[PDB]
Amino acid sequence: DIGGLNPCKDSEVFQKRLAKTVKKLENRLKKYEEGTPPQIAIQQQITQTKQRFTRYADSNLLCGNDGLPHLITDGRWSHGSEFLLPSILFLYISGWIGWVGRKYIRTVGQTSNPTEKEIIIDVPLAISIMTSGFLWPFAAWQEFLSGDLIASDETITTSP
Amino acid sequence: MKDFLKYLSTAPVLLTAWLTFTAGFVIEINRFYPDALTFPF
Amino acid sequence: KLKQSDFPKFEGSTGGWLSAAKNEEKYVIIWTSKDASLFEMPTGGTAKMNAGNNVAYFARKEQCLALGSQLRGFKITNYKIFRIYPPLDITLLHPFDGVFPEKVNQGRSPVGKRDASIGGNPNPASLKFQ
Amino acid sequence: IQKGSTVRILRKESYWYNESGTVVVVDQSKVRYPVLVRFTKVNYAGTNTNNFGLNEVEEVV
Amino acid sequence: VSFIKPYRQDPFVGHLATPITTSAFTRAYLKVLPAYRPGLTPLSRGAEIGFTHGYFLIGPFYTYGPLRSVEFSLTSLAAGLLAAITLLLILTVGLSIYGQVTYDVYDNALIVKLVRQMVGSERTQDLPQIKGTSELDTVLGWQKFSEGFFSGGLIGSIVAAVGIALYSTYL
Amino acid sequence: SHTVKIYDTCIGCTQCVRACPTDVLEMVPWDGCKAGQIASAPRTEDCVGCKRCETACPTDFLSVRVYLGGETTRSLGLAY
Amino acid sequence: KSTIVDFNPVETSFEKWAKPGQFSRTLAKGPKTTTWIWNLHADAHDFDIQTNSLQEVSRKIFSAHFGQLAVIFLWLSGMHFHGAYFSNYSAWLTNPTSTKPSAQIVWPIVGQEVLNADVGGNFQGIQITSGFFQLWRAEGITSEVELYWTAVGGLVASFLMLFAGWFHYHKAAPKLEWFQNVESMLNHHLAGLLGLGSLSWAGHQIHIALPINKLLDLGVSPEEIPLPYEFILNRDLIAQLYPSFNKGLTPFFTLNWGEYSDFLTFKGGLNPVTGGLWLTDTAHHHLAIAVLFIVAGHMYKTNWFLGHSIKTILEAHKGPFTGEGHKGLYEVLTTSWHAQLAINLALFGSLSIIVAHHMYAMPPYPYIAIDYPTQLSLFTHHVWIGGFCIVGGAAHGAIFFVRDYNAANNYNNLIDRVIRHRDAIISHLNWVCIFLGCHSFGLYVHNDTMRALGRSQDLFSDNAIALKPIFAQFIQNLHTLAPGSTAPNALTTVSYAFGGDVISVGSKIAMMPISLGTADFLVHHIHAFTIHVTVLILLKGVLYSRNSRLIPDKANLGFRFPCDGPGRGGTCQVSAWDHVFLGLFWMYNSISIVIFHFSWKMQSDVWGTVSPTGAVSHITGGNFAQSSITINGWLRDFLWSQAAQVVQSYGSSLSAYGLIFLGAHFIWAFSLMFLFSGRGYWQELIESIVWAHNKLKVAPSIQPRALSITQGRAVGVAHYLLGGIGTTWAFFLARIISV
Ligand code: CLA
Ligand code: CLA
Ligand code: CLA
Ligand code: CLA
Ligand SMILES: CC1=C(C/C=C(\C)CCC[C@H](C)CCC[C@H](C)CCCC(C)C)C(=O)c2ccccc2C1=O
Ligand code: SF4
Ligand code: SF4
Ligand code: SF4
Repeated sequence: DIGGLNPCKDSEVFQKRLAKTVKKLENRLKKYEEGTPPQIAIQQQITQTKQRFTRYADSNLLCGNDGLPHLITDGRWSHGSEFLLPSILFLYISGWIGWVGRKYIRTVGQTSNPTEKEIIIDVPLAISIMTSGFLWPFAAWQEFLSGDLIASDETITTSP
Repeated sequence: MKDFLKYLSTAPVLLTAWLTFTAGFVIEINRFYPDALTFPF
Repeated sequence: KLKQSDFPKFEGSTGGWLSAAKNEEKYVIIWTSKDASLFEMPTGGTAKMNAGNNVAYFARKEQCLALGSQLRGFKITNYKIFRIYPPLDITLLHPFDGVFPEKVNQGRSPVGKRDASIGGNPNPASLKFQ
Repeated sequence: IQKGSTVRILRKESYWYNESGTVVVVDQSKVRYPVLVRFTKVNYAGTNTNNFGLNEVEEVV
Repeated sequence: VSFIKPYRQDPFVGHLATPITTSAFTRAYLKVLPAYRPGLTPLSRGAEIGFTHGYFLIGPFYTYGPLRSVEFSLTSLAAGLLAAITLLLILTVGLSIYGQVTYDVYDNALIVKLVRQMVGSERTQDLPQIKGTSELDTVLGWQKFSEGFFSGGLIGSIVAAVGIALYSTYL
Repeated sequence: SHTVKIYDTCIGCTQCVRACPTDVLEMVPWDGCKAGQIASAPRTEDCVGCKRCETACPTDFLSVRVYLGGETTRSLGLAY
Repeated sequence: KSTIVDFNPVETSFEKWAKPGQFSRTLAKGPKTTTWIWNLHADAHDFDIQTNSLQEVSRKIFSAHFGQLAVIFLWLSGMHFHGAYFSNYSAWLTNPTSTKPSAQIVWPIVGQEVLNADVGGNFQGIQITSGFFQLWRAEGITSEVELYWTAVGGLVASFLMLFAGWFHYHKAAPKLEWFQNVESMLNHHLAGLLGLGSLSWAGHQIHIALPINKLLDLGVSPEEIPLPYEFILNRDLIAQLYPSFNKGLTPFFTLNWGEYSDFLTFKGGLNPVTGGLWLTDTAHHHLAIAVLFIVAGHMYKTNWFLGHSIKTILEAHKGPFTGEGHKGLYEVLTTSWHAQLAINLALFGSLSIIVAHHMYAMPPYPYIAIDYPTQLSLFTHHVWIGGFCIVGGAAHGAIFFVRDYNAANNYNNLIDRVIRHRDAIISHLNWVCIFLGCHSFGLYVHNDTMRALGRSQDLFSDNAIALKPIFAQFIQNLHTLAPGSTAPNALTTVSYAFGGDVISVGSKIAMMPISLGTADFLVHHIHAFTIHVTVLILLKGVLYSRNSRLIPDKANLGFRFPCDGPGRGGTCQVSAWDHVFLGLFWMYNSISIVIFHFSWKMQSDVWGTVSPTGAVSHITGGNFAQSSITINGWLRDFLWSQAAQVVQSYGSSLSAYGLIFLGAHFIWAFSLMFLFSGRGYWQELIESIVWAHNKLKVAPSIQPRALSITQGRAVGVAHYLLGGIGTTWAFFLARIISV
């Protein structure tokens, strides 16, 4: 399909990889005894390996000639769960972190001892700001509009 | 317990607690839903 | 024991002057002490002052000045440093006008003074090929 | 400008250039740099105050 | 008693009078060496130094060279002799250039007195200054020293080769 | 020998002079500051370039500046 | 109002916990730049600059020692708890020669359960190379319940040491005179601590370890072995194994000590069953050590008209060559903690290295000689600890010289006379270092270039120009002849390394004569050269810590400073700290070469298997003798060859070793950013980053500053050491566990 890849559900090398891993795990399982915790752990390993391979097969995942899932990150929504949705999730979380950090910096920057409140965090104010970051996309595009997001010329510059 | 709570509010203790909590929920997500290569949806 | 009676009671160290302070220049520091205090040489180890005139020779001006700075801790202030060329060419160096450089004395003219801050320095591109 | 006034540093070779400081005292004598300004941010040497000329400081409204 | 004292009663020299720097054994041993033995012209000092140095220099080249032989070989001896002679030539070249760039004097122990008496108001470093009063510290003295080193090195290397051959053959 | 320049931002606090290890700087009368004194560099032939002078300078970007230049047995700190 | 302690000196309060940097006069005002944060940790334990009183520094040091001992006890309790709960110690007891010791199981997350290896005994976990199983077996511990109780005791002891530290800082802090009783302290540490510890351990060995281990070697399973207390209440369970307890303590009090030859032997060699030292020999050794140390503890005058005064001993040791001699050394070592730390750390690291040598040389634990990973790990770890401690001793000697050295109090004594001729010492040490390096390494390079040029007969090899270590071979011959000639009451040599028979346990070689040839000559001279260069750097740091021809007042700049300036042609790293930094680098080099020599020589010429007919086959096959004489040989037949197991560990239970190999490479390369660069570039880059932050109104109030020059060097050296040591750690562990 895309880039010459093929779905992993029809990739023979993918099933060969699964079979080889299961065979190695079973051979390891053979050298232990009865329902002893080592055998239980190896059986859990086998079950998890089978579940992971089955989930990857039924996941709209494209496999190359090596039988490994390749990620299609050109931007198409068909393979949108590989990069685009995790990209949105990370952008949300990281914007949350950056927004709460910036808000805390600007909030304790207007107190008597701004530097003290950076090594000794005001946990009440920190908790107040941190749970308010869920609106960071909206807060950012409400502070940029008011001109409160960017400094203009009070920023320092070197000699040249 | 007025200065002890202030000690717990210091940068190292707070960072250690936050990173321990963060690693904790990451590890537990990866335990309950392991081997997640793509978005579940 | 020693060449001169005013030398500090030092046992000699392999950190003193070398062939340079026999053909280029040597520095001598003189001072008078009330007590035979035990002090640390700028070159080696511990020496003993004389209860009176003290004279020490060094290879660098910095060594003599370090010794003098140590002397200030002994409430010794009259120390004076001279430069001796290969022959007996003595030149008083440190108390140049009899007053230490940290105290303002009349009769000193400013040397190396620019009537502007750092930002007034000329651009290097205008100082090419001169 | 006077004591307690807020000024912007116009000296380019300054750790507080384009920044705002608080005037501690403006000397009335014939010194070259009478304006003494105190800043909240220490410079690279650790100091937080410096003497500036009358044309190197601009009062903030 | 104390066996370490300031050198020549000067506590400011970078030196000490230890039982090795200023011992009678050290005095006599260094005064019998060619470099400091009294009554020797610079040519004689160079000749003796070259003889000794070539004599002990042929050894390592012949024994451990690229053409060794557990038995006696004329080729091994010739190789060691040639290597020693060429090394002496390199050392003589170094001596010659060092003397060329170091001194500008033809008769020492006088010029110092002349400029300490009749004044030295010139470009200095030739009239005034002048480090060392030995005859080895002149342009002429060092040239003869290098010549003696070179000739004595050749002669001593040849003598040592002959001795090595005799020892390996008749013993 | 190195080059040492003094600039009129000098406040005459003497910290440069009392930090020089080779007695290069000295305090001279002046009328451009409250202290009535300014640093001078009349013995730059002894300047070693250690820059202790400008480590003790409290003015914003320094009032004593050391420009390293040609080397000498005095400026190289050679005891030999 | 006791005469030794002060009661309630410091109030137990949490107020100062909320004020970081309260100890320092400079840091107490609060942070203004990020340099304050780093200065906070760099001055935490520098008690000299926190108080101006030696008494307060001593009390802080005493409580810090208590905290450290509590930490050590907690670590030991954790080890015993892991042995009790997460180990296969019981299975390893019944099959020491076929079960690999494991005492750490790994949780099944993110696929990391592959690290649980097939260590044997129906167990999965990480193979343990600390030798705790062998130590516990030598202690007579035959059950995991005993390990649990030892862990509980360790926890109780750790709490006790914590309480002791709190008590002796806040409730009853000793006075300076108590700390300065060096005669009493030496008497107690020599008699009580050392001698009585040896005596108590000899008692434990004789009554618990001797019978239990004898029964274990006889084949008795641990379940039917009597509980250890039964060997004390019943004089018949121990009198069957050692038929000399039937006479009781009467032979001891009647001076008929020959009767106790049953369990106090002098045999030498190794136990043929376990491959370790005879535990009867060990018990006799500890008894003799106890008596010797107890006797040695009655030397210094403490409170009666009896014993020696260390001041009078030192002051009487003058000489013609040494002026006043040791006069003033007693005042130096009783008023400066840094001098004591220097001596103790140097001798402590040297002792650690000696311990490392004697460990593999004479394996003291049952079934530890045939556990090659344990032997390799123990040697390498102890040598690393020794090198670090020696560098620390040099560092604290330099610190004493900078800070606590008084010129007036040391007029014409040994310290003064050493400083007075430091030039001669350093110049001759420089010449020796150049001579040794030229020779050792250039002989290596000559071998390499002769081999590369196809001239095999021109090498410094055994089949070529040969450099036989005749002096060491003479000593080896003297030791193998000692039993019956110079040690007439010995039955076997102290170690089979000096010569004798091949000792094998379960077809695996325990010890064997270590032949010394031209390959050992070169590597030994490499060791000497590296040690000499490290000594050169550290001694130059100590001697030139106060002054020099460059900076005549270097003592006024302190122990830790980056430079004096770009003048004098450049005065970088003139400190004494910058010498402990370079010396750390050279110690890493020396110890790395030492452990490489040990690993290759053991694998190639000691360790291996013995055929039933007596044929010895080694791990590598004797390639050390002919291929360790060239640098290409070290690169190929050792590094490249034995790195195969590390690089091929992916997918196996040793994959963690490959991951740590790669990560240690990454950290070592990361160090070079700090080691090669300078502060100005990073400060000017932080300037633009701060511009961006200010543009987005997110510039922190604590101004971010690049790490100071000294801290940049410290970070660089710490990362370099961590990366190199971790790379060697992963390489050694993977290689010696795979094969
Ligand atoms: C939490 C606040 C915060 C915010 C909003 C930003 C924002 C920014 N940083 Mg930044 N930074 C921060 C903290 C922050 N930084 C810290 C703590 C450090 C020290 C490690 C840096 C080091 C740093 C460098 C070296 C660079 C930036 C750069 C940038 C810009 C591009 C984004 C980027 O590369 O991220 C960079 C982010 C990191 C390197 C990791 C930050 C470390 C953690 C995640 C942040 C700290 C969280 C904090 C403890 C939360 C506490 C708040 C709570 C008490 C309420 C952007 C202006 C770049 C730039 O100038 O581009 C224009 C750049 O080169 N930053
Ligand atoms: C026979 C008596 C005796 C014994 C056994 C010890 C033992 C010890 N002393 Mg000690 N000491 C003694 C007498 C004694 N001392 C006297 C008389 C003085 C006064 C001059 C000192 C002054 C002194 C100082 C100043 C320091 C020590 C330190 C140490 C420890 C060294 C660390 C070590 O080797 O770890 C081995 C560890 C163990 C074997 C663990 C078990 C040891 C336990 C704690 C028994 C300790 C015995 C104790 C003195 C009994 C007092 C109990 C109390 C209720 C009165 C060690 C525990 C150093 C230390 O670490 O500080 C804590 C230290 O800095 N001692
Ligand atoms: C008995 C051992 C001992 C003791 C008591 C001390 C005590 C002291 N040393 Mg010292 N030192 C030691 C051993 C010791 N050292 C050794 C072995 C070395 C050689 C490396 C040194 C080298 C040394 C130097 C070069 C200096 C000191 C200094 C000091 C003083 C201040 C220490 C401080 O505040 O650090 C506080 C503690 C820290 C900053 C901890 C830093 C963290 C380390 C560097 C990294 C450890 C990594 C660890 C192994 C984990 C890595 C694993 C990774 C995967 C994460 C203090 C008196 C300093 C001083 O000014 O003395 C007056 C100083 O300049 N020491
Ligand atoms: C492979 C890299 C390397 C090498 C070769 C050296 C070599 C040396 N270091 Mg070292 N060093 C290194 C890395 C290295 N270092 C690193 C990374 C650091 C950073 C921490 C240091 C830090 C350091 C310090 C701090 C010190 C040294 C010292 C020394 C010298 C010890 C004396 C000696 O053996 O001289 C003999 C020279 C050699 C063994 C080099 C090879 C010479 C060959 C084998 C023989 C001669 C070849 C011949 C002349 C070639 C002629 C032909 C040619 C003209 C074409 C020596 C020059 C010490 C010193 O100054 O010397 C006493 C010292 O104090 N080093
Ligand atoms: C990068 C660099 C800096 C800048 C480095 C800085 C500012 C350090 C920043 C450290 C951050 C802020 C905290 C550490 C973050 C790590 C992720 C934590 C360590 C990892 C743990 C597992 C220990 C210097 O200041 C410097 C100075 C002198 C020589 C070389 C250099 C140099 O190379
Ligand atoms: S460099 Fe700076 S400090 Fe050193 S002498 Fe010249 S001026 Fe004085
Ligand atoms: S340093 Fe700057 S301020 Fe301090 S004295 Fe010299 S000139 Fe005046
Ligand atoms: S900065 Fe680096 S280079 Fe410049 S002086 Fe200090 S150390 Fe020497």
